[PDB]
Amino acid sequence: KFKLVFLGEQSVGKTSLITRFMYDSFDNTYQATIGIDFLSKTMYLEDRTVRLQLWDTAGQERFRSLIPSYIRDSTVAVVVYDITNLNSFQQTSKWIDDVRTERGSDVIIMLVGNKTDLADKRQITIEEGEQRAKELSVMFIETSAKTGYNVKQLFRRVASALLE
Ligand SMILES: Nc1nc2c(ncn2[C@@H]2O[C@H](COP(=O)(O)OP(=O)(O)O)[C@@H](O)[C@H]2O)c(=O)[nH]1
Ligand SMILES: [Mg+2]
Repeated sequence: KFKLVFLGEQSVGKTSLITRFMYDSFDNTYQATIGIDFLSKTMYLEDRTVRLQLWDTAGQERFRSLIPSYIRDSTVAVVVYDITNLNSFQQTSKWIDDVRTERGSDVIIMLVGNKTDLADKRQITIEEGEQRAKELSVMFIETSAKTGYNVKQLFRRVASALLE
């Protein structure tokens, strides 16, 4: 089962990463997510096809109580932060804890540093993100939904982990 849940503070880029993968497009305008939405996409990898189910969650504190149910049901948790926002990175500990609380070790977690295109506003180094992922035993990658940088690789890697 290939069910991915996207977690992270508001404005880090969860929706944009999903949209970039789904339709290979990006919108600079912000469109806050309401509740939890579901999207599906079949992708290719390792001589086969995999049906991915994506669950985009809203970071607003008022939708918080609806997330645990989705996390429990997901085989992959993509925890996203904004490389230019220190708070968003610090908050990944909250999200990862929520995931572990629901799935323990029976889950694939990918920590994502998004918005790498905003290099002149970077607050978290790539090494700091890599080390945080290593210490928490989760996977790591940096992306830019805006340019598309590493977005397909993000999904390729999580799907590969699932097939393994
Ligand atoms: N520069 C830049 N902006 C981004 C990137 N990803 C998302 N954004 C912008 O950041 C804002 C929030 O994006 P959104 O996908 O709604 O984030 P979400 O709240 O986590 O779902 C929007 O204005 C996006 O256009 C990125 O990689 N680079
Ligand atoms: Mg969103």
